[PDB]
Amino acid sequence: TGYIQRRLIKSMESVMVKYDATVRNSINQVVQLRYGEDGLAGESVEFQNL
DNA sequence: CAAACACACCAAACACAAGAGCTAATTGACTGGCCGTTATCGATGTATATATCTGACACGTGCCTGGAGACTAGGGAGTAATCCCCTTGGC
Repeated sequence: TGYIQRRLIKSMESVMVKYDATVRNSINQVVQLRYGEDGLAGESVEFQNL
C-alpha cells in the first residue's frame, strides 16, 4: 500500500488552487475551472436530501 | 524486382518493491626488489698477559795455588874452661 500512496502523491504534488479560483499545476495548465467542479472546501460539506 | 510501412515475434534492458526506529558483531593485506640503517663478520693493529732466552745477583761446588803437618837428617847454634892480650887504673 505504501508504494501506491507514494506514486499517487508524486503525481499530484504540485496541483493547487490559484487566486483565479481555478485548479492548476506547476505548468499553469488548468485541470479544473473550479476546485471539485464546485469551488468549495471538503471540510464544510454535510450530507443532505433533495 | 526493389522499396514503403505495418504486424507478430524475438531479444535486450530499467526501475521499483512502506515509513522508519533501536541494538549487536566481522572485516584491523600481502611476497618481492631495492635502498637506507644498523648488526655482524673480518683485518690490522697496539695494549696487556704469558713463555723463551739472556743478563746480573746469589748460593754452592770446584780446580788450582800456596800454605801447613809429621817426621827426618845432620849440622848450626851454643855450655863450660882456658889463655893471655889488652884495657882500665895509678903516681
